[PDB]
Amino acid sequence: INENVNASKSRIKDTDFAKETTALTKAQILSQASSSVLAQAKQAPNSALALLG
Amino acid sequence: INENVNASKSRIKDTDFAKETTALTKAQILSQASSSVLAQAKQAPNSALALLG
Repeated sequence: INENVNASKSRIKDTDFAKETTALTKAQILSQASSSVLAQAKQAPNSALALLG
Repeated sequence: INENVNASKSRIKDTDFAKETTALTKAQILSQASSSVLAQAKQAPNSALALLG
């Protein structure tokens, strides 16, 4: 019973490194990508002023 | 009667060394097999960590 309890006390509490790491990598790429979009968004006001000296 | 009751007081109490030895041997391979499986199941967590840097 105790062994099956320990098996039961996993995938409910104990994480799996397979899907956890991939979700982490997707999250890291998401943060890196979105932060790069910030850089391309800072220049929009610059063009919004360049037309008038 | 004493000779006969001594025969009756054997295979009731006295063990035959033939089948007892084989049962002892079978247990020895059983323990050795499980201990080797122990060392083999030790790295099951290790493989999970191997997929992350």
